Amino acid sequence: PKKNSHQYELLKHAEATLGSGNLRQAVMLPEGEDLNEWIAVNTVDFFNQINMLYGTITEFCTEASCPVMSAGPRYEYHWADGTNIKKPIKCSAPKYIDYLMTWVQDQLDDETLFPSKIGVPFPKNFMSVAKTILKRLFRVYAHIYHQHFDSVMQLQEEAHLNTSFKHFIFFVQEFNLIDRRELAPLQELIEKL
Amino acid sequence: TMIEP
Ligand SMILES: [Zn+2]
Repeated sequence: PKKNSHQYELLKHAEATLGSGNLRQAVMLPEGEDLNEWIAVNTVDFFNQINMLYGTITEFCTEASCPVMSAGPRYEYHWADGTNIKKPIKCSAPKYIDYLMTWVQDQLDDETLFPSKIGVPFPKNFMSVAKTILKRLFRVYAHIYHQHFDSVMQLQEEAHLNTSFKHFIFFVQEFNLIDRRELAPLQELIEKL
Repeated sequence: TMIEP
């Protein structure tokens, strides 16, 4: 793995403090930290977790299994930005997740949005940019839960997915990063946590 | 973006 900077302690700080079991406290802004930097650091880690979580069930999610992006039959997702695609496009769950993951990555590699220099302020619209990222990442949990959960449990990956989702939901709730409207696919699960 | 049934 990666071996051995402020955002990086912030990350290892966030990961380690989760081990107290009390996720509501662990997700809170540490004393005197930049709110944007805290959100940015956790947003990246969430992208990485959800990227590897989906990567474990990748072989069961196919154009044949999932002809549309679904969180149950009550919710379907079509891809748009818009920059390259401004009108939402019906596509498969693997293709859609590709577009979403490539797009999240593209924003993470954008130094105007996520400055890698430690003294450069985050943009004024950063808060809006991060809310859009996390809102779409949630739909990757949503599709895995509603469709590929048998595969998640066939692999030993249930606790991984559950702990990461709990962490994700508590973080999103603490900072007001996602509306009820968007969390409705996982409603019953979010109430139980 | 997000469609219902
Ligand atoms: Zn699928």
